[PDB]
Amino acid sequence: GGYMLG
Repeated sequence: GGYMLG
């Protein structure tokens, strides 16, 4: 899986 920082 993964993730994003904005």
